[PDB]
Amino acid sequence: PITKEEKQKVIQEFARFPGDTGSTEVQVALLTLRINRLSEHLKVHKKDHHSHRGLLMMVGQRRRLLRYLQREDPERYRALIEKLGIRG
Amino acid sequence: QVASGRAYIHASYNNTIVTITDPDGNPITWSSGGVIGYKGSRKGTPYAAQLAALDAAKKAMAYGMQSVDVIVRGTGAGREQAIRALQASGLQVKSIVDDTPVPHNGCRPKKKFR
Amino acid sequence: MRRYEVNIVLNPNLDQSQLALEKEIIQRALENYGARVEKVEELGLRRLAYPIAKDPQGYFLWYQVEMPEDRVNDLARELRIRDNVRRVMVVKSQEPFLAN
Amino acid sequence: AKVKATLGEFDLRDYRNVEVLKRFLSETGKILPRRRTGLSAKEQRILAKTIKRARILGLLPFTEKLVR
Amino acid sequence: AVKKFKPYTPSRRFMTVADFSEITKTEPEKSLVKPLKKTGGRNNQGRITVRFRGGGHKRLYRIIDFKRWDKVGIPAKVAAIEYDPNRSARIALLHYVDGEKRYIIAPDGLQVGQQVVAGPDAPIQVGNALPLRFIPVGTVVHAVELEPKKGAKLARAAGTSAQIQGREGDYVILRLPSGELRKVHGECYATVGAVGNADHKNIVLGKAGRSRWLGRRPHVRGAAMNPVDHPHGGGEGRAPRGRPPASPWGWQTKGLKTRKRRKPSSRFIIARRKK
RNA sequence: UGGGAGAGGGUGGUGGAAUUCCCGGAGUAGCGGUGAAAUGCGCAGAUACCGGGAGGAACGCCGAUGGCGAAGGCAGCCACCUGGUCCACCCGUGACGCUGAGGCGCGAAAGCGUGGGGAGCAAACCGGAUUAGAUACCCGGGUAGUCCACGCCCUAAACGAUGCGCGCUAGGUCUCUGGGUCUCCUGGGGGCCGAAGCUAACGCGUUAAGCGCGCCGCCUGGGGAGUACGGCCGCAAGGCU
Ligand SMILES: [Mg+2]
Ligand SMILES: [Mg+2]
Ligand SMILES: [Mg+2]
Ligand SMILES: [Mg+2]
Ligand SMILES: [Mg+2]
Ligand SMILES: [Mg+2]
Ligand SMILES: [Mg+2]
Ligand SMILES: [Mg+2]
Ligand SMILES: [Mg+2]
Ligand SMILES: [Mg+2]
Ligand SMILES: [Mg+2]
Ligand SMILES: [Mg+2]
Ligand SMILES: [Mg+2]
Ligand SMILES: [Mg+2]
Ligand SMILES: [Mg+2]
Ligand SMILES: [Mg+2]
Ligand SMILES: [Mg+2]
Ligand SMILES: [Mg+2]
Ligand SMILES: [Mg+2]
Ligand SMILES: [Mg+2]
Ligand SMILES: [Mg+2]
Ligand SMILES: [Mg+2]
Ligand SMILES: [Mg+2]
Ligand SMILES: [Mg+2]
Ligand SMILES: [Mg+2]
Ligand SMILES: [Mg+2]
Ligand SMILES: [Mg+2]
Ligand SMILES: [Mg+2]
Ligand SMILES: [Mg+2]
Ligand SMILES: [Mg+2]
Ligand SMILES: [Mg+2]
Ligand SMILES: [Mg+2]
Ligand SMILES: [Mg+2]
Ligand SMILES: [Mg+2]
Ligand SMILES: [Mg+2]
Ligand SMILES: [Mg+2]
Ligand SMILES: [Mg+2]
Ligand SMILES: [Mg+2]
Ligand SMILES: [Mg+2]
Ligand SMILES: [Mg+2]
Ligand SMILES: [Mg+2]
Ligand SMILES: [Mg+2]
Ligand SMILES: [Mg+2]
Ligand SMILES: [Mg+2]
Ligand SMILES: [Mg+2]
Ligand SMILES: [Mg+2]
Ligand SMILES: [Mg+2]
Ligand SMILES: [Mg+2]
Ligand SMILES: [Mg+2]
Ligand SMILES: [Mg+2]
Ligand SMILES: [Mg+2]
Ligand SMILES: [Mg+2]
Ligand SMILES: [Mg+2]
Ligand SMILES: [Mg+2]
Ligand SMILES: [Mg+2]
Ligand SMILES: [Mg+2]
Ligand SMILES: [Mg+2]
Ligand SMILES: [Mg+2]
Ligand SMILES: [Mg+2]
Ligand SMILES: [Mg+2]
Ligand SMILES: [Mg+2]
Ligand SMILES: [Mg+2]
Ligand SMILES: [Mg+2]
Ligand SMILES: [Mg+2]
Ligand SMILES: [Mg+2]
Ligand SMILES: [Mg+2]
Ligand SMILES: [Mg+2]
Ligand SMILES: [Mg+2]
Ligand SMILES: [Mg+2]
Ligand SMILES: [Mg+2]
Ligand SMILES: [Mg+2]
Ligand SMILES: [Mg+2]
Ligand SMILES: [Mg+2]
Ligand SMILES: [Mg+2]
Ligand SMILES: [Mg+2]
Ligand SMILES: [Mg+2]
Repeated sequence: PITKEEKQKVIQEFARFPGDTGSTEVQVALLTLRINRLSEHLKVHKKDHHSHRGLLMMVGQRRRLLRYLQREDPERYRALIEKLGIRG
Repeated sequence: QVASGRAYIHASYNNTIVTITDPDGNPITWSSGGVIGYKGSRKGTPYAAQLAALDAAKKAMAYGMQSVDVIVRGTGAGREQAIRALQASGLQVKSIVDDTPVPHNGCRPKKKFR
Repeated sequence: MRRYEVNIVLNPNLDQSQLALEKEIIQRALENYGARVEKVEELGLRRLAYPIAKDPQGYFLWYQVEMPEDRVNDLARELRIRDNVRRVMVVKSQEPFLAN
Repeated sequence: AKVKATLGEFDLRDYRNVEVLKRFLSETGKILPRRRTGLSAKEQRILAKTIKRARILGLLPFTEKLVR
Repeated sequence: AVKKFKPYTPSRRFMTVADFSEITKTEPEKSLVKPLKKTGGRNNQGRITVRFRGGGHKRLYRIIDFKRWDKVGIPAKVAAIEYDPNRSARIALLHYVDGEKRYIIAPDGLQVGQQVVAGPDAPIQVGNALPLRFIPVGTVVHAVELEPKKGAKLARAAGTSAQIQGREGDYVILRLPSGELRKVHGECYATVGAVGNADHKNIVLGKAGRSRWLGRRPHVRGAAMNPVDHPHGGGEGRAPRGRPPASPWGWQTKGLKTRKRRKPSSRFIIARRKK
């Protein structure tokens, strides 16, 4: 799966500031990691629909968030997603 | 001719079989309900196993049999009484064991077991 | 990686040379599939509750190791290959659970 | 005559502890419940799986003949 | 997989082709090809002995290694996968380390560039050759010699594979693609895995000429002939078969066993084909 | 951050018991089946026994008033991939939230297409019996189908006949899994009886059917009828409205 380490590197590389956690930008990047690894996961096990549910709720979250960020800090809405290539 | 051997009791709702085997397991003689002259549910009776088990033993010892280990399979109302006369027959009945078969949820049974 | 308990059961009849030779295969195959040993516990022949390979006995090994999680399966598939290898059970090593 | 008392410390996961594990299988090789083993929920469950694994390695039986 | 077309002509609405995707090199190995002498069914007398052939596309025969014990212990690399219009399977382009090249048919699962080898001490892995006394019982195999050194004879078409059932004396037991159980010999090589192109049978020619490109002409019905021609022939208007359905040579064609009775191969055959 | 339990879902390996058939040894006058019988199988050697082999399917005890899942549903063992969820610490973002016509995805069984597979069982079917009759209930056979892969099909007593989220309103006993200080206290689920209250009654009652707020779906006598017409979906049977 994802490694605590791999999780940290992201965390740090998106934290608003040193001891940053649980912030929009990071809160999206984690999901983005889980998502991108479910999709890359599901591209084989095409039958495991069960898992495919949370994958939606995941993106549901991230889509819920992003729009919040969209609502509040625009410039920050782009830059981010652009750093993750997320808009389809 | 053999002195020690075996005895299997196939006990079923509809009948009861008594077959006696050599130590290796090769049958030497056998008997069940109808052999004593019964036809039908009357076969599914203990007293049948008696004559059945008895008539099988009687014929068995005639070949020299004197000892046999016992083996019972099934859930028949003629089962135990069969185990009886065998002991009260003329054989040493060296042991009793229930090797009744039972799956572990394998093949489906007929409609009348559900 | 991950640490498991390689549980292997081998033909009880083989001679010593017939014996460890399979192990060498195991040892190598182990090594080849990125296996790093730790403990070990070769318990010799032993009584079984029921005949494997229609053979009542069975000579067991036992390896705690730590290999790449993404390479365990191809192993046992490599170990079960031996006509003398007869049981092969890998188990994710786990903290003991005690009673009383 | 519950069994858990009959023993002290012992690994529910020592799936090779035949002499111990084989203690919970009635003389017909079956697994024994909880009104008979004194084990609890989480406990009980952690057993069988332990037993089973061995019952696959060739240690414990899947079943046994019965003697009277 | 298999490729379908759209109903953009009446014959495509159904036709299907292979996808080849397992194809790597589109040109045979000159030194391994040679002329295939077409026949039209006819023989060394000009008389047709195999009704309804002729006119198929021209082909160039790929010499094949049905021995592979020809080079024991000389590993090689699967250089390329090619297509042989002379059989349903796919051929593998083997570059041995000697330098010599030669063709085999592609077991299912090969990959360009992977290595293979033949010999008793050879690894059991999709693409290697061994005798039969040395292959694991239960492994699916193919390219099986029917007898020692007489060349591969069994499991040579698409998806074809024979599985090893048990061993007896100097022989071993295989399950042929025809469900039959036969004693083969242990010293007869095989090749682990199954043959490739298993998607073959799912193919729909779609139109009539596509059976001509394959050199197989039209096949007429005895019902459409006349009594001078076929047993079923003649009769005003249409008509049933008026007799045990027979071949144009007289004999029956609905369940008449013709495998020679006193044939020795019997002693080594166990279970006649199934279904 | 740190943990925990679990038939949650998916792929690949795999373990033993039993049924069916094949082969071998031994053995004799019946086996099987029923409320009783008969068809049927058996001197061409069956039934019951021993031994070996092949194949498919479902996983005995554990197991349970249990567990997980949004639902249908999920149960031998192993590993890998992955989801949801709970508890603690009270670390970060600082209302970012609930609902959700449309849309989309999932969806037990049967059924459909293609290619496998096929032991047991088993619609139609044949046979034997019960009957006034027995196109049935019981018995002997037996084809699809039940199994795998990829596609559809999208319905049901798909039930808690109870939409989802939040807040407020005595408790008692049992059980699952957590945390503590371990007598006991606290979180989250699963049942039971019951405070007040509701309810046409039977009943529910911190898992409300109680007092409330928000949002969706829905009802408007019975039958005709979930039928006709049109439209959409579908290979078809048929589905939705
Ligand atoms: Mg989530
Ligand atoms: Mg967005
Ligand atoms: Mg009877
Ligand atoms: Mg092996
Ligand atoms: Mg341990
Ligand atoms: Mg096209
Ligand atoms: Mg197309
Ligand atoms: Mg056209
Ligand atoms: Mg057309
Ligand atoms: Mg087409
Ligand atoms: Mg193509
Ligand atoms: Mg190709
Ligand atoms: Mg392809
Ligand atoms: Mg050319
Ligand atoms: Mg030339
Ligand atoms: Mg030629
Ligand atoms: Mg020629
Ligand atoms: Mg000539
Ligand atoms: Mg001439
Ligand atoms: Mg001439
Ligand atoms: Mg000619
Ligand atoms: Mg001809
Ligand atoms: Mg011709
Ligand atoms: Mg041609
Ligand atoms: Mg082709
Ligand atoms: Mg075709
Ligand atoms: Mg033709
Ligand atoms: Mg014709
Ligand atoms: Mg004519
Ligand atoms: Mg003429
Ligand atoms: Mg004629
Ligand atoms: Mg005619
Ligand atoms: Mg006419
Ligand atoms: Mg006529
Ligand atoms: Mg006629
Ligand atoms: Mg021959
Ligand atoms: Mg059949
Ligand atoms: Mg026989
Ligand atoms: Mg047998
Ligand atoms: Mg139960
Ligand atoms: Mg329940
Ligand atoms: Mg704070
Ligand atoms: Mg602040
Ligand atoms: Mg919602
Ligand atoms: Mg469905
Ligand atoms: Mg289904
Ligand atoms: Mg069809
Ligand atoms: Mg059709
Ligand atoms: Mg079919
Ligand atoms: Mg059938
Ligand atoms: Mg029936
Ligand atoms: Mg009538
Ligand atoms: Mg009648
Ligand atoms: Mg009838
Ligand atoms: Mg039947
Ligand atoms: Mg069909
Ligand atoms: Mg039909
Ligand atoms: Mg079906
Ligand atoms: Mg089907
Ligand atoms: Mg719907
Ligand atoms: Mg219910
Ligand atoms: Mg509920
Ligand atoms: Mg309803
Ligand atoms: Mg309401
Ligand atoms: Mg606790
Ligand atoms: Mg509670
Ligand atoms: Mg109550
Ligand atoms: Mg009251
Ligand atoms: Mg009210
Ligand atoms: Mg609740
Ligand atoms: Mg709603
Ligand atoms: Mg009206
Ligand atoms: Mg109305
Ligand atoms: Mg309807
Ligand atoms: Mg209409
Ligand atoms: Mg309708």
